[PDB]
Amino acid sequence: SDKPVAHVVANPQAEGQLQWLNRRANALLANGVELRDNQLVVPSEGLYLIYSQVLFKGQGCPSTHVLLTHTISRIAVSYQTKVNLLSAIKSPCQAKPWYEPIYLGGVFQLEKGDRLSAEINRPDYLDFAESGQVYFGIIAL
Amino acid sequence: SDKPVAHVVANPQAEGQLQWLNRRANALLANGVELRDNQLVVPSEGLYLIYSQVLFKGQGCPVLLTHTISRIAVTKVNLLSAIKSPCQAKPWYEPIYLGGVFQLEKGDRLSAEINRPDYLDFAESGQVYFGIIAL
Amino acid sequence: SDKPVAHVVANPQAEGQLQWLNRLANGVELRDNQLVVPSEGLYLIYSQVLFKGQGCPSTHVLLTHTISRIAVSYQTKVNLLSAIKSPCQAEAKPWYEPIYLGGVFQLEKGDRLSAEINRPDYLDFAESGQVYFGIIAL
Ligand SMILES: c1ccc(Cn2cnc3ccccc32)cc1
Ligand SMILES: c1ccc(Cn2cnc3ccccc32)cc1
Repeated sequence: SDKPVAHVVANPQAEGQLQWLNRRANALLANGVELRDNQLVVPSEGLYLIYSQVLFKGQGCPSTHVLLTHTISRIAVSYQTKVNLLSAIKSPCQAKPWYEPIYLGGVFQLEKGDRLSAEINRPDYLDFAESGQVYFGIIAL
Repeated sequence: SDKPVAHVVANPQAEGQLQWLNRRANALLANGVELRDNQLVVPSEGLYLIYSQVLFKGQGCPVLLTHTISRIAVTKVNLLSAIKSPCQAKPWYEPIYLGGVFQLEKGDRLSAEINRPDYLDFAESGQVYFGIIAL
Repeated sequence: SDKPVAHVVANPQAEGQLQWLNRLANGVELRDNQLVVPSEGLYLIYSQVLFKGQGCPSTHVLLTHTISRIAVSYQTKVNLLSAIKSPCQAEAKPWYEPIYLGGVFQLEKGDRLSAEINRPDYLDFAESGQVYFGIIAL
């Protein structure tokens, strides 16, 4: 004990970005995890549960189809290795509103100093109507 | 173990509601967590892993499905929320998952809610639950 | 002696099965494709499975994932956690559908937990950090 954990939420006031915040109520950084250049920094080696959710919302279907992506990536200290951990793609269009959440999660072996990022392609479709709809977090097992 | 924990399941005999049940097998409340007015009451300050799952089931497409966990510290403030559009007479199944690590205080009341209990699927045990685990 | 724990992963060479591979701490033994509880207590049970299909054959494509308890006292299979998914809602596009399961349960010495799927033909042994099963004693 005690286990490194983090749960960061998107800043709804940050236009055209997916900006992670830990300095708002119901968001945290604990036992060594850090938020640096919009990335979570792993404090110690071990098995981590990495999780993320983004809610996309559009107002109808415009010309052809829109692609929505959400990716979690890991940049390591050794060899500055840039690996891609979890990724998902969605085509919401096939004027009434649509809602498309993207979930990303898994158990990974991480090392001290690994920097994890949770990114999207279209921040214009990001939904911040209410709180708790878009978050990113890691839990040490 | 001294760690406060809870794993509550939906009552399949509750009409048009998502009613959490604790003492109805494989479900529990431990080390101070109490189930009051369909809310889990946090017994002590600390880091908690909050989790939830709801399974929605419809028969064809005639619709928005939502599932929210909210905190009321000692008006609800959403911790975790998700929205799903299952319709874009074959049946559809749509699970909604909610979870994360939160800093909670003694007396905080957590609720796990849905907008349409008519689409809720509890035909099988283990298909709709809500719990908290102290870290 | 400290805290029984386990994290198993699907065997990528076992085609047509969800076979859990070992390498399991402080007594949590994977005995018959099942995790065997070594002592009484509160356990956090977790699981994930990734499904992948090549297109849509019909809307009758049902995907399930279930964690079951076979209690050492009664000896009957009961669902602890379960979830169902309908991935199918021309040049067929591949689809990916993960299923997540987890919770805190009171388990007894000898209890056997299994993590099963209905269609192993749709299982995607490619992501790895995505098809797993584990328990952590609290
Ligand atoms: C406890 C309750 C539920 C869960 C659900 N869960 C299982 N693997 C996951 C990966 C990412 C996010 C959630 C995940 C885990 C632990
Ligand atoms: C992916 C899958 C599930 C989720 C939401 N989620 C449900 N149980 C969880 C337990 C721990 C963390 C996240 C969890 C988010 C992203």
